[PDB]
Formats: sequence, structure tokens, C-alpha cells
Amino acid sequence: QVQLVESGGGLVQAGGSLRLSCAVSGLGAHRVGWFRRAPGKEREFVAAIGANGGNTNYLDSVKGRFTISRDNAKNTIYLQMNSLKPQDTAVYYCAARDIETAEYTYWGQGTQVTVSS
Amino acid sequence: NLCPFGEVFNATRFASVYAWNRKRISNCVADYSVLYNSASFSTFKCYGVSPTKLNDLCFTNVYADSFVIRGDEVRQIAPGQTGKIADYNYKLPDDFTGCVIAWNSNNLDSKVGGNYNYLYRLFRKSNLKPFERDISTEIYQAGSTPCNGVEGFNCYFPLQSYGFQPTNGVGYQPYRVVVLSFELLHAPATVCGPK
Repeated sequence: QVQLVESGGGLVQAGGSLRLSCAVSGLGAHRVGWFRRAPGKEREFVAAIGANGGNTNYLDSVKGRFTISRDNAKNTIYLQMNSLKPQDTAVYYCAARDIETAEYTYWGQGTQVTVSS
Repeated sequence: NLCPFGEVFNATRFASVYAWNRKRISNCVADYSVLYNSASFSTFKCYGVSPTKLNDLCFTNVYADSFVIRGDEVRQIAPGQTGKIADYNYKLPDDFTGCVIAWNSNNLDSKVGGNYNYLYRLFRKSNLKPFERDISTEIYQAGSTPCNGVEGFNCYFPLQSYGFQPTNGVGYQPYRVVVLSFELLHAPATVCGPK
């Protein structure tokens, strides 16, 4: 099976960009998604990219400042968080899909990124 | 002029099956028999006319259609077949007059490490009518809960990528498919064959 390990999580100052690079095992056909848990809010989609694709759907909240790139070589997905507004603090999790049913099948444990005003 | 039939068959780029490329052949002579006997083509199934007698027919319009699909789903392009690839991407008309040709293309299109460029639709609202291309990326509201433009629960991105790795099983190997549709009528005809 495919399991993902998320790295790059830490506190940053206001407006900082922390580069979230997630190691992936088994990647190449599966699509990968980025999701976050707000302090009291259930997850809502942040970003996902299909393999070797420019097909990107973003939330309006994160529109125009977060973009993703796919190596396809080191089996990693990178998320550049640019000029994060303070209340965006959340735990970001990599996820993969097979034949999507209820939701994405595989959930990595993720990492913690919090901005500081 | 001689018909650019060869150019299309061996062309450098073939698009994904979700969004096919249609090119109109016009005012030219095409040697169908050479393609027919060649062993390059794994399937040359012809509907509405036998290939052998296709030699001397004169045809008012012929259309070139291009897509790449895996070997398992070669059977699914024919008049009337029911399946995900046939129903939600390319459906041949019930009375389609023409030939579907496919050849194994793992040597060129496939790359070691996997070629993920090709994409095929899966979850779609309603079945497409014959010859109907859909390029929409509107998230599919499969579940009752409103999708509201964001992926996730009950919001499915329609596109998914085929896993084209050179080592994969015989069934999952890449194949290159060209659909040629023919129309016969009494009028000036663009392609009249050798005669």
C-alpha cells in the first residue's frame, strides 16, 4: 500500500512562507490532495493536483496565493504557502485517491504549521 | 495531393480520450488496402462496410478521430456498448459507418516510470449522446450535499490518470485508436478513392 509522510511543519512569522514538502511512496497514478483542520472547524479542501497535470482546484479562501508542483521523480508534492493571513493556522495532511467513493482512501498523519502575528 | 492518412496514424501527439481531436479529410485519394493488410494494426474492425470491398467505394465525407485508451477497453468502442469509457467519453452512433483501428503503442507513448499525461473521465452527470465531447471540469455533485465548487465529500474531480508503466499487464498496456466515420450519399464526394 501507499503511505505518506508529511514534513515542513513549524511556526513562522506573519506573512512568511513555509514550504510544505511531503515525501510520497508509491505515487504516480494516484491524485494527491492537501487538507487542513482549523482549530474548531472540520476539514475543507485546500489544494490537489493530478499527476503530470495542471488541473488545480483551490478554495476561494486560498485562491491566488497557494500553488502546487509535482516532481514525479522524488515522489513528493510541494505546497508554497505565500503571505499567509494569520487565521489560516491549521494542520495540513497529504491524501491520495483510488476510485473515489465516500472520500480519499489514504490519509497521512500530516504536520503542524502555525503563523505568528 | 494524397490523403494525409499516414500522418494521422503515426502522429507525434494524440490527445486524451476526454477531449479528442477531430480533423476533416478533404478532396483526396486514400489507399485503405495498404493499412488493411499491414500487421501493424492489432484491430481494424470495420462497421457498415467490409474492409475488402472498401477498395473502390467513393465517399462524400470521412472524419479522423484520435484518442488513447488502454487495451482492456478496446472492446468498449463499438455501436451500443455500455461502459464507463464508452458512455462518459466517446460513444459511437448506433448506425456508425466506418472502422475503429488500434495498435499497441507502449514503445512510443509510454515512458519508464509511467506516463501520466493521458486522462479519462469517470463520474459524469448524464450519459453523452453520440459524438459528444465534454471538456468541463465542474466538480460532480454525486452526493446529496451541495458541492458548491470545492472538492471533497460528494465532490469528485472527473478526471483521473491512467497508470501507464511499460511493465504493466498486457490488458493495461497503451493502445492508440483512430476512429474513421464514413458517410455515403449522392452528391459531390470529397474522397472518391483510387478511381
